[PDB]
Amino acid sequence: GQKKRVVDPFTRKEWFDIKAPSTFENRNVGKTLVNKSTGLKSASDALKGRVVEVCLADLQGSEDHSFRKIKLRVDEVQGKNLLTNFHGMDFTTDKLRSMVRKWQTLIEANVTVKTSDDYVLRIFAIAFTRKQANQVKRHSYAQSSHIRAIRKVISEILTKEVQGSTLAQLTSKLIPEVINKEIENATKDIFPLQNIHVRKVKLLKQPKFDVGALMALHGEGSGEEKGKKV
Amino acid sequence: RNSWTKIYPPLVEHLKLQVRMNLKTKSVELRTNPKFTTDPGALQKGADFIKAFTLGFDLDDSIALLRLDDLYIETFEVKDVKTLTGDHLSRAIGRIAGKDGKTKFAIENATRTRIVLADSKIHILGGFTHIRMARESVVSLILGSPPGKVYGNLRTVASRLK
Amino acid sequence: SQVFGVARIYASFNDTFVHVTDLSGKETIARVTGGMKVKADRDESSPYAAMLAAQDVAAKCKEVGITAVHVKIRATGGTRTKTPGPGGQAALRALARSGLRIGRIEDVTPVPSDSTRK
RNA sequence: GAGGUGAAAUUCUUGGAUUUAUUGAAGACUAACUACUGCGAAAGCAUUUGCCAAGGACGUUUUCAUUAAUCAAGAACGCCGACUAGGGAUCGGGUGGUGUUUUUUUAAUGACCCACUCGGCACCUUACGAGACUGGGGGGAGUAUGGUCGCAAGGCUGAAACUUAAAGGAAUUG
Repeated sequence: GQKKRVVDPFTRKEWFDIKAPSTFENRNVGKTLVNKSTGLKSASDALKGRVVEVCLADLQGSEDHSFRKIKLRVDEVQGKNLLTNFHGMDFTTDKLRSMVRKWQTLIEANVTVKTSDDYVLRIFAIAFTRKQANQVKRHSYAQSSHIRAIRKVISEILTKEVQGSTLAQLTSKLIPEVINKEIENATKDIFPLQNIHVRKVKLLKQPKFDVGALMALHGEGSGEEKGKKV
Repeated sequence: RNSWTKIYPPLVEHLKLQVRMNLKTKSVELRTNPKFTTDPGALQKGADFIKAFTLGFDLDDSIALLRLDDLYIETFEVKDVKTLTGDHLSRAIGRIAGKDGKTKFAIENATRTRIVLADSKIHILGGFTHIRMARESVVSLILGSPPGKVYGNLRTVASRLK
Repeated sequence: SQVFGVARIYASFNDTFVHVTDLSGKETIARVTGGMKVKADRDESSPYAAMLAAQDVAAKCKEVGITAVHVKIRATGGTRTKTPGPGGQAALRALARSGLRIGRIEDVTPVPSDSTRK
């Protein structure tokens, strides 16, 4: 039949940029389109649900976070800025495919923990059984009771690292990979365990908004702007 | 380590970019130098060059991916068709490799591509329609056919090539 | 100085998709597939079709104001071939050749993680 | 435009398909780790945690005291043997050694290396022994056929009682 004639949809598009929370280094991550702020769907509520997936290397300046992408959820719009909060964390698939080798065991755990806020998080963990230096047998398997005990102490100490953190404290805790060092130190009594990682953090429920808490995560701001000159 | 002395002058004097090997994350990083390197796709071609080499082809085949830029590299798995329990999987890789490599080298020399095959995942590099020809001969053989019949079909596809 | 979109190249067999969206993925800038550039209905996956689709993708991205793209290259995945078609590398090469800067190439095909076969 | 194909097509699609992002629901399934490894009487068994009973090997200066082995019937589930030594690797237990990872006055508890030993799944060898869902014609490769049973040729169709139309076929440098 008859279809449609085009009218260019980039004349009604508005550019915002995304300010990341201050639990990171350099916080301008990029820009985002949205339709122009008309009545009946204003743009500031056409936003506020969008998550962006950025790289932690791009958020932290280094390159040892070249894996480990994270998600930032848009919460509050002010003055052509999208202030975001932490929404999750995930490895790239190539990292854990680069970690998995045969002739070892992968012990993976996960716990659903509610923080010192009322965010509830499903937080994961992977760990691979190392072989010691001077080990001549090619296997280095765990005896599955060592797996249950390792997974037990993984669950206990990382649910101790949450509940004893807020979201900002947990994010600043898992940027420099130090919960992995806690797992390694707490587990070398059982098995050697190379390259423990957290690998995945999911938000499940989020409490309320608390604009004051978000603006204290970012920085202040209030405007009296221009005035019309007639 | 053993092929590094033949890899990088095709990345420095032949092509125009610079290399480093991280022993940090055991990888290869490729920068393009801004002020004298030409060829705005040379970064992508050299990256896919070392990608072919680390994926399993030999270094002359990966140089064949570097020069003559219209050779892509298809990949698939044994597990996608017929689901191949492990005894039948051993039959599959032994059937594709033949005896002393002669069937795989036949599929190589006929349809102009070059293949390599890991334990459950095989890789075919070459030009795209020859890739499709080799892939259909391989998937017929992995579904399980007389190698005389796949030699005859290969003679016909070589007759298309002539 | 760069403005970054993402590339979202989905290169199956029988077709390729070059679909730049913004950094979130909610707003699209010039989805053009492979079968809409030149269609013999079987050359949709071809490197020529992927080069044409990525070239007028990069035309509209330079029109809107995007200078660089983060490349997310996926295959059909699922309970299927799990590796990109002949158009993925061609679309990536044409996106780089046509002015756009490339960053962060990553492979986001859906590995099915215990699938639904039998 | 999307599937899909060697190409196509049925199909979906401007009442927006395919692609992208957020979220929900459903039914399965337990990827890579995954092995000539493990467990189970066999068929079989792979996410976590808990409960319920079970089982095996080992350790034992514990206990009973021949309680035992094989299978027709019946029940549950569904190059050989009576035979010698070895060798490497691996799984479970135990003993000893005495180094490194571990570590400390919260409980006990590892991992690896080595030797020995018991029991397993296999593998590579050795030495020595009579080891005496039922129904069936008779070797392999061929060859001939004055036998028996079959199937099969002719010859332009129309068209035969009719030398018969139209049209078609065949061959055709009228």
